Formats: sequence, C-alpha cells, structure tokens
Amino acid sequence: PSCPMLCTCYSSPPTVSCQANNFSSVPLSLPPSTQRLFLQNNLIRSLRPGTFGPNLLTLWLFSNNLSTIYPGTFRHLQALEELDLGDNRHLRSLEPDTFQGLERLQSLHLYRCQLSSLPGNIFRGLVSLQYLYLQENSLLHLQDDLFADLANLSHLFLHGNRLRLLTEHVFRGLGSLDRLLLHGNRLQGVHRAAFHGLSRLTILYLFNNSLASLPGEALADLPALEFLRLNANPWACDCRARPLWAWFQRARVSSSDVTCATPPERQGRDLRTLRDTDFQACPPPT
Ligand SMILES: *[C@@H]1O[C@H](CO)[C@@H](O[C@@H]2O[C@H](CO)[C@@H](O)[C@H](O)[C@H]2NC(C)=O)[C@H](O)[C@H]1NC(C)=O
Ligand SMILES: *[C@@H]1O[C@H](CO)[C@@H](O)[C@H](O)[C@H]1NC(C)=O
Ligand SMILES: *[C@@H]1O[C@H](CO)[C@@H](O)[C@H](O)[C@H]1NC(C)=O
Repeated sequence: PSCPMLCTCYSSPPTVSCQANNFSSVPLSLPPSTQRLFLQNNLIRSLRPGTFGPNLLTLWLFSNNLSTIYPGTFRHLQALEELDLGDNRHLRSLEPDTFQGLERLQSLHLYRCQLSSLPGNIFRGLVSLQYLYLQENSLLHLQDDLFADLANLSHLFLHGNRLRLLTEHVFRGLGSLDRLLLHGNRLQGVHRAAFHGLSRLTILYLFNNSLASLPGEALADLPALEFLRLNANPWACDCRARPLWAWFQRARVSSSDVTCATPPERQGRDLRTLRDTDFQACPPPT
C-alpha cells in the first residue's frame, strides 16, 4: 500500500507530496503514518470525513477548488498543527463545526476564500491557535466573542475585507495578541472598549479605512503598542480629534502620518500639528 497514485512519499519525516497534479479529489491510500500532506495546487472540490489519517501535523490545501467541506472532515485530526485552506475562491461558507477536533492547531489559513461571514462559534476550543489568517475574503462583520477561546493567538490578519464596525467584544479573549492587521476594510467606527484587554498588542494597522476619529479609551487600552498605522483615512480634525491628539502627546510609538480630511482649513495638515488652543471651544470629556 506504499504511496498514493502520482504522488511522492518520503520517510523522515513521513511526508506525501501530492501537489500540482490537477486532482479533483484527495488521493486514496494515504499511509497512516503520514505527518505532512502536501495537496496544494490541485483542483479538489470537496472534503469528507474518512479521508485524512490521524497522524497529520501539517496539511496544505491551498489553491484548490474547494466549495464544500463536509461535517466531520477534520474531527479526528487531534494532532494537526497547521491547516492551510487559502485561495479556494469558491469555498464561501464554513459549517459551525468545521474545526471541531483541532485543539492542537497552531496556524489556520483561510485567506482568499470568499467568506462573507463566519458562524459565531466556528473558532471555539482552538486553544493552541497562534496564527489566524482571514485576510482578503469579503467578511462583512465579526460577531462579539468570535475569537473568545483563542488565549494563545499571537497574529490575526483581517485586512482586505468589508468590515465596517468593531463592536465592544469583537476581540474579547485575545490577551496574547501581538499583531492585528485591519487595513483595507471600510471601518467607520470602533467601540470605545473594542481593544479592552489587548495588553500585549504591539502592532496595529488601521490604514486605508473610513475612520473620521478614534476614541481615547481604545488607544489607552493598548499599553504595549509600538507601531500604529492610521494613514489613508478621512480624519476629522475638529473636536472629535482631541482624544487621539492627546494620546499622541504622551505616547512613545512609531506611527504613520495622520492627515486631516476636514475641516477644509485644516485639510492636509497632520492631526499632531494641532495645538491645545485649537480645542479650547470643545466640550469637556463626554
Ligand atoms: C471550481 O468550482 C466552482 C464552484 O463549484 C465551479 O463553478 C461551477 O461550474 C459548474 C459546471 O461548469 C456549474 O454547475 C456552476 O454554475 C458553477 N458554480 C459556480 C458557483 O460558479 C467550477 O466548475 C470549478 N472549476 C474547476 C476547474 O474545478
Ligand atoms: C492543470 O490544468 C491546467 C489547465 O487549466 C494546465 O495549464 C496545467 O498545465 C495542468 N497542470 C498540471 C501540473 O498538470
Ligand atoms: C485600500 O483597500 C481596498 C480594499 O478595501 C483596496 O482595493 C485598495 O487597493 C486599497 N487602496 C489603497 C489606496 O491602498
């Protein structure tokens, strides 16, 4: 029973290389000892339970043609550490239990799959997860608590989606988060307490969104921040700018520029060029 048809197998570590065959399905006869399974660059259309063996540590399925993953498919891959499903442009939705079983998973790639939404409980129990790549789908919203079990998540990539708002508990439970990329969305509001608990976050990209302002509490909630990108937003340099401006007076972080789009008499200037006296007619903190 030695190697799937058209693939190459290696014994240390136990590896099955099946890439670039235009397969329409996962090959049969995978040796049960297989630890690494390379199926990228095929045309596989669906996955089912009974397909993958329990020893896999690494599974690459990117650039296939996945449109369906049937319930139970990953359920017995207790040992799996990396799962790459990126670049399956017709995949479109995932059932709530897709990743049930995957408690040792450390990185999960789901970029460019045309996801518009996710089930609110799809990432529950992924306690080992460290990297989660969701960039360049079409995600419209992220529910409160969508990442709540991910106490080890270090990088979360959410750029290039269609997000408009970050709600109060969207990032609840992300106490290890180090980098959060949100650029290239259409974000218009961030809840005051959206970054609560992100005490280890050092990098935050928000550039290229529709932000006119950000609350003071959100920046205050990032005590470890080191690099913040804010450019290519329509920043309002009026009373709304003051909590951000005040945070900039005290913060030690690298930053992009923060260019005012309004009012016209300040358009083009950097938000940090404003003076305390530009804010003297502003109602006191509310
Ligand atoms: C990639 O999978 C997609 C999505 O299932 C396939 O597009 C479909 O093609 C079939 C037959 O041509 C039609 O029933 C559908 O109208 C198409 N669906 C969608 C959503 O476009 C496409 O056939 C697949 N291509 C390959 C090369 O596997
Ligand atoms: C697979 O399919 C495409 C036809 O779309 C072809 O160009 C390519 O050479 C095929 N690749 C392999 C590796 O057999
Ligand atoms: C900004 O984001 C959109 C995705 O929302 C993208 O199409 C475009 O390439 C980016 N624009 C700039 C000016 O970088």
